[PDB]
Amino acid sequence: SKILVIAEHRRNDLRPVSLELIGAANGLKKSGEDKVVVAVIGSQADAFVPALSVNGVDELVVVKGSSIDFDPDVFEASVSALIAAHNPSVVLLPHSVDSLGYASSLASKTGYGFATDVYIVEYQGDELVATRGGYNQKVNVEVDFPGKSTVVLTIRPSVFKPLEGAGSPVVSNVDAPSVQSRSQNKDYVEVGGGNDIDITTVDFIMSIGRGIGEETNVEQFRELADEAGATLCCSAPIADAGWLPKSRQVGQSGKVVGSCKLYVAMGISGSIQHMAGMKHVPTIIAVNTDPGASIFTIAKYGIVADIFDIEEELKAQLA
Amino acid sequence: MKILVAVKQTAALEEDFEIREDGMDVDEDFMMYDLNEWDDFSLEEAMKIKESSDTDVEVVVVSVGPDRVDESLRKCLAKGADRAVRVWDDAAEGSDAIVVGRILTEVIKKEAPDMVFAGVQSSDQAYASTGISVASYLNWPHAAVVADLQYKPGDNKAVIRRELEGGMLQEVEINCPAVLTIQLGINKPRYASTKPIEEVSLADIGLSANDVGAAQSMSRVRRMYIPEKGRATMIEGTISEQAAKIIQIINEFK
Ligand SMILES: Cc1cc2nc3c(=O)[nH]c(=O)nc-3n(C[C@H](O)[C@H](O)[C@H](O)COP(=O)(O)OP(=O)(O)OC[C@H]3O[C@@H](n4cnc5c(N)ncnc54)[C@H](O)[C@@H]3O)c2cc1C
Ligand SMILES: Nc1ncnc2c1ncn2[C@@H]1O[C@H](COP(=O)(O)O)[C@@H](O)[C@H]1O
Repeated sequence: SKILVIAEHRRNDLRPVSLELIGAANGLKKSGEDKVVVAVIGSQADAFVPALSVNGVDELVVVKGSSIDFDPDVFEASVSALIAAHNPSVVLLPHSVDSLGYASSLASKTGYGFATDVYIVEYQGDELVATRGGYNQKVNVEVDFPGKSTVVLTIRPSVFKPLEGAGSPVVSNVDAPSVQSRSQNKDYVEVGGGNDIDITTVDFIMSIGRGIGEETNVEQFRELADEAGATLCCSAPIADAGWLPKSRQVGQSGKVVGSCKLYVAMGISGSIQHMAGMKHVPTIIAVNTDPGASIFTIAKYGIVADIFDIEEELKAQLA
Repeated sequence: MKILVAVKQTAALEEDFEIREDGMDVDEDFMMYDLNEWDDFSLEEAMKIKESSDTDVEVVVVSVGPDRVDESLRKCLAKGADRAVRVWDDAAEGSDAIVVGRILTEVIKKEAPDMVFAGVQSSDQAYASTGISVASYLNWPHAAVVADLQYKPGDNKAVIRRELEGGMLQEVEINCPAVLTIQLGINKPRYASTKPIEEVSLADIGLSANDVGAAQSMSRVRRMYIPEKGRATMIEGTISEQAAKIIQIINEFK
């Protein structure tokens, strides 16, 4: 059998989730003889051949379509034709913003199995069994795909481990199907606002979320961060609201705090997208009045207490 | 001019919730229901279009779900949606994102809107699939994770910004009519927490039990279970003792 992996690139760079998918594909296959086929799609995608000629890639297909970077019409048409060509048992896409634009469309047209944001996947005998979350990550939901000879999964980033080393795939070039896209990509744009601190470089963060309530409550945490010698960061709602600059936002659509050794998450529930920015932090302290908050599932230390009471007492003790 | 906004009433769980005896879902007694957060932003975006326009813009909200959903639809009407539609029959129980996409499309075919808005994802299941599935059955242009929309009623193109990973956006010019999935933060919904709801059956939209429900979904639930998850080291006692431990941790770090 063949497992098909759709790589991802943007602005001339391969997104490393691509290599996680290769790891997943290799881990998933039932037999030595099964092959992993990777595809990379774009009008300039030959550039990625070296970076995808890696351990665990049996075939590497460069798909030349009409756009440089992701386009949903181009991608759906291209991946449909790859599925036709390779008859894969399993197709792995990253659960990324790009995949969101087409994965479920791809799956609506045909009789393919489909599940998204999957974080456990295995064969039980010949039966593919995927696990994803339910109810804001409070349960696991385990699914299978009865009768489906092709199953398309989107895979949660930062769960499956990449393989190490180079590889020697059979490299091929195909043109994408010739259908005109119903959209055209224009400028990339940097999220706006100030940039006085690069939060990917800082070692000690105090981070505020929706639990702070009103914008008038931001100042006391700014003070606390200053008194403590921490950098003030936030979850998406705080930055969406304009209360702190987007350069201070932690998580998938914000920044990954790669240098952070100590992260104090105050009034943050721990959504999967927030965690993407900070789950690697060696010492996470969570301060949150909801003991059911997802954040406690990755914190080293938990305090189920009011953030304002804690902040004022911390400020006093620090003084 | 008409914008159709697909909305979901999501379920959040109370503490100490239990899995059903059949092991397929959580016991409904532990569920609290509300409008999906992403739908607040999508509905607000439609309303912003309505208000910016001299031309009439009909804003129609549509939901596939059982009678509990009428509460959420009523609240949408109270915020200025012009019409609200609930599609249901018990046979639709267990319908996944793709099947819901199909059901929605049957309503949309009849409403023939100029734009369709969906949320990026649901807070409960977070499939991030339903809206783009609609776009497939409609065969319409589409884009997911829209953080900005420049659109005037009647235009045959719109410019959107997709919110990408790592602090960048991408502008995309898209043919209209289109299906857009709308991201948190696109706007600031103004009503942050007698005309009836139109009730539609499967028969009303040409569907039957064999078109919907768990049997027609693209994956089968084997079980739902409370997994073992990581456990924090909880610091009990007084605010002073809790703060003192945080400071011991800061000093240990430095
Ligand atoms: C594609 C996409 C990209 C995303 N990117 C990001 C991203 O980069 N960053 C990000 O943060 N999110 C991101 N999200 C948004 C995410 O889904 C959540 O909306 C967000 O992370 C929730 O932020 P929050 O934890 O601050 O708010 P909530 O989930 O509302 O949590 C607030 C918390 O405060 C607690 N609380 C309330 N009052 C108090 C009190 N007095 N004392 C102590 N605790 C209190 C509550 O118990 C709760 O747990 C993204 C989502 C999508 C779909
Ligand atoms: N049952 C439903 N009725 C109407 N719209 C829905 C329904 N389920 C999902 N949606 C739409 O899809 C979004 C959620 O995405 P998803 O995670 O794919 O369910 C919601 O914000 C709605 O726009």
